[PDB]
Amino acid sequence: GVEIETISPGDGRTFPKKGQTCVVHYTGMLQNGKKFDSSRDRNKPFKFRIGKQEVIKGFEEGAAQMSLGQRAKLTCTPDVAYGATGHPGVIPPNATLIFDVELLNLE
Amino acid sequence: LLLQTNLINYVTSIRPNIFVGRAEGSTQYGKWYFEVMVDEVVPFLTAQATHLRVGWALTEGYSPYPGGGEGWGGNGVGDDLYSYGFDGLHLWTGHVARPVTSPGQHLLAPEDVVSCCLDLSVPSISFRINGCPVQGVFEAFNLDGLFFPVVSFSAGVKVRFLLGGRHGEFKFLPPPGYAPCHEAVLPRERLRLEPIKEYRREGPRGPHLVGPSRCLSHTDFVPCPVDTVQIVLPPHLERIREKLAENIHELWALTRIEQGWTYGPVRDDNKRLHPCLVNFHSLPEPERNYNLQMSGETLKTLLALGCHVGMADEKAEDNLKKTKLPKTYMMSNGYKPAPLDLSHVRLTPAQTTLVDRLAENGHNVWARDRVAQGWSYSAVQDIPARRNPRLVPYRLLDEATKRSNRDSLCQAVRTLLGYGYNIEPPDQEPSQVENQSRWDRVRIFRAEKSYTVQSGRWYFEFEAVTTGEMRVGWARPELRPDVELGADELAYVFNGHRGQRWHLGSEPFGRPWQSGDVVGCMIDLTENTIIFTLNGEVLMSDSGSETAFREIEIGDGFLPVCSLGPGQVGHLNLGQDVSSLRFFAICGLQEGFEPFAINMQRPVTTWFSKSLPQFEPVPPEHPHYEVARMDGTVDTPPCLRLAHRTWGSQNSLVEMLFLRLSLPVQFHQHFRCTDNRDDPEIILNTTTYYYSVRVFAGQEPSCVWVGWVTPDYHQHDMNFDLSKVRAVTVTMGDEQGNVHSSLKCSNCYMVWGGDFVSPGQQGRISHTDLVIGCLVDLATGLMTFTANGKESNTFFQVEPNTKLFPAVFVLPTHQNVIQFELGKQKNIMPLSAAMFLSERKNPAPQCPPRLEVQMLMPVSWSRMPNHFLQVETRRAGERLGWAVQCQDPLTMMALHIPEENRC
Amino acid sequence: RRGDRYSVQTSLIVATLKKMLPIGLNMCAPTDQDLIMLAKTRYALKDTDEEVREFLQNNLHLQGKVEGSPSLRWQMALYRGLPGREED
Repeated sequence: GVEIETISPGDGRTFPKKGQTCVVHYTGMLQNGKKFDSSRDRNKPFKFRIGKQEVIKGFEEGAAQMSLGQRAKLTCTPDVAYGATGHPGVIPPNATLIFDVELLNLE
Repeated sequence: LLLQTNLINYVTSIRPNIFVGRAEGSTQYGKWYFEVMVDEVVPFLTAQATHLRVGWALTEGYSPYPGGGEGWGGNGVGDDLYSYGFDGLHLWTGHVARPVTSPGQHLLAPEDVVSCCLDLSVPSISFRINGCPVQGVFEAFNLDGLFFPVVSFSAGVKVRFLLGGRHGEFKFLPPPGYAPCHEAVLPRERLRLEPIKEYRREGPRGPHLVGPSRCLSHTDFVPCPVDTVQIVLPPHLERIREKLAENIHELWALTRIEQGWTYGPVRDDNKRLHPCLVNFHSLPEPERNYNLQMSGETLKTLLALGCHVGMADEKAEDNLKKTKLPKTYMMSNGYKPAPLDLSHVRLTPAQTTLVDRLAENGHNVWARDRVAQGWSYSAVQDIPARRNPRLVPYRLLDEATKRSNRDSLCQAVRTLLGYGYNIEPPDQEPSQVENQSRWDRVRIFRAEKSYTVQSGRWYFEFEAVTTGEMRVGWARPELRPDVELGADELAYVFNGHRGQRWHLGSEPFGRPWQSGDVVGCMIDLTENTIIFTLNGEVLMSDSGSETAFREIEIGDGFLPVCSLGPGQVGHLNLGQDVSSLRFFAICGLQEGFEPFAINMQRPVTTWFSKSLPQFEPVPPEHPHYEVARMDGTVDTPPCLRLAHRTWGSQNSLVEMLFLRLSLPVQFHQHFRCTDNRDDPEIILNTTTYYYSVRVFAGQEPSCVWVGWVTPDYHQHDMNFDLSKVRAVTVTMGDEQGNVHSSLKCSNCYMVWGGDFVSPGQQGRISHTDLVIGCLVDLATGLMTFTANGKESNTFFQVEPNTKLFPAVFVLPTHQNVIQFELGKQKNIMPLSAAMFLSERKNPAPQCPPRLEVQMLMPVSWSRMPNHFLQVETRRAGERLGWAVQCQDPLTMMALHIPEENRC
Repeated sequence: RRGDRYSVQTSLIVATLKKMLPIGLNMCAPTDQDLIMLAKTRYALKDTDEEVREFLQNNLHLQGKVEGSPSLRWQMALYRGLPGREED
């Protein structure tokens, strides 16, 4: 339920499966181009464990689709995002999300 | 509602001085091809993604000033409609990215090749990545101005310009018919890599404030001579029709006799033994009488220029003789000078200027004829391709060819002068090449208002590197950015281009400088004196007074100000390091004076008058213009009526006026698929909003333009019409033609009111007010218009997420000009709900105090950053092309205004 | 015009001193300006040349301080920046 688009080719042969932590430098943005989130401002890679649904499912599925070391662009609809409820005070309800995902490494 | 902040990198653009364009009778070719190589690109040197775009841009509005700007800062190629770019995955124009398919599409990586093609014969910009075509072609973009290669880049990139020929190899066969951009280089100059128009450059002693740059124009490549047809040939000219031809029948032949190009009886001209000094009777008859009527043609040029002849002294025929010199001796029918001989004769400067423009009108007719036979310019000569290195107008020609043309006709006018016939100069008419853009002439520089001084003896130096137009002195902090220095009371400035001091008029003072001179400005607020010094010498007024000004009130303060005219470079030395000053010890040090910034750790921040129009609200005390806001009546909606205060009075300000509302409207993000009482559910489910403007009686609709503008519309035109509206269409298809996506972009969506009037014989001043309304559909991006309650054929369609400002452009012709009516129509919601989310369910029109009419002043103040990017531009090699290097990162905090979409 | 016949402002004797002033004040160190300013006051008190000289003898220590006046710091750095200025 998401759309991906590669930006810069990386491995193209390895896929992130269960058992290894997924490490990204992502940059989420609003539908109108209003940047709200990133990791390079924090200057630290974001590590999250694939499998227990701790992150949003659109991001999870997009990261599962795209390979290792390959800079990507994602697009999460409100149906796969926070949607009607919305993130409190950050993301308005029923907002389209755009992600400048960079899966830099696994583990 | 609240301003947003972010950390944004610094983006700069580097261009080669290769300018191309098309016009009627153009001397340039319509197809050009150039490439860019990528050596090293750092993806994320900082938090923000590295910027890198390549493509073309336009010389008449693309000024990417460093720092904040339209959109989200870091403006480069594609951020507006004056440039066309390709980042590696999208086509960039009007600050909108549109994805494009490529065989292995990715953002521009190290060791990649981009093939950029421009066609000027028909609007089309094709792009290829590593030779693989990209299915994107720009269409329907204006040809006015000049086009040039340009690269927009943030820090951390190393790119190479490949221009072909001696300036590159392209590593790929260029498409046929596309001449490499290295062949457009002019002979008077040499190819180099320079940034876009700047206000500062590094200097060996210190940074130089760089005045506006003179820019070449497409109109300067069309040769426009004076027509030499409708001239009846006079008797005194047919009387001298012969000698002035006989003297130019072999004048070009005289130089080379008794050399390797020495004539022979068997052959004739153009056979590497050309001269044939005998006579033109031996020479062929058509070119013979052609040479006669070319002598007549030069005399006809003299007539059209304003030259007339009169005979006074002894006839030169008597006191002239032919000299059989030992040189130029020939065996073919005796020896003689190849032209007709002449004795000692001289020429005055009037004749020098006249023969200069006479050669100009010869060159421009020759170039016009060649163009009419299809030829064009190329720095390398190609005869089968019909291109020449000398097909440029005379003003752009090289000095060698200028002299070579002028020599022959100088001999001709000399021979005319020998016979005593006067060469009469015509009348003198002063003309200016460019007049409309009076503001892109001087770039005022002043310090921050925080450093304003109220006392003490302050001194600073401004080095006048050139001898052009520069003004330096002191001024109050409220200096208007679009008013000349000294024209008002808000400046005490000195101009040493003509020995002039400016304060509320003109009065002689001192002497003009020369190149390299340093002007040290003295000031004593305690003693109420202002003095100027030049190269350690105190400037003198036209009396015993040695002070520029006296009896000055302290007021709100004064500030060190300097300005620079076109083509000017000047160093400002506020004296942060006292040793930097050269003449301070000579003058000022022993007088107790101090440098302006003597004890300041950081260099004083300077502000320059930015030459970029920005919509800002009208001052309430505007002498000429006024906006009337009246409360909405039960029968009429609230309106914003514009009234000209001083119309019909003496010395009124009349000029083209640009107006817009202060708030925009945004379309829906996704477009939908595929008596007199409103319908309650239609009025709640409608997505089209209406406003109108009531063009009052006495205002001519032929000079009224009504419509919409996007916030990036930054064009100021005194003679505005719908032809100059910026537009471009991105056209996309699959890998084999089949164009399936054609989206149009424009900064102005506006309809001329002159097409909405009754085409009567007379009575153009309508007694009934013309009420033109504009309607926008957000759910589809559809723009429609109503003339007098009936729809017109004009309509527009745009992409979602676009913001359009209600704009009415008009040249006033009455005391009552226009009136923004915030009305409504049946089952159509007024703009009061479109502007404000809180009023989205309110059908009643309302005019809240935030919404107010803005007008476009071309010049506004701006800040230059305390640091600038460091770019290394050099010629890496003939095959390597020109290499651009920039690695040091610089980031700035940008405050983004949301509703105006600018930071 | 105003003072063609005679005028104080165009007097050459004072004018030559006006031109010659930078060289005269060039010798003196601006740290001694406290002595200079007090000198006019004691001149106005009708004190002759010898007794103001012994006033300077009694007040040799009354020079200024470069550290407390940052305006003097760059002035004195340029003052010893002059090659003709010896510390003795």
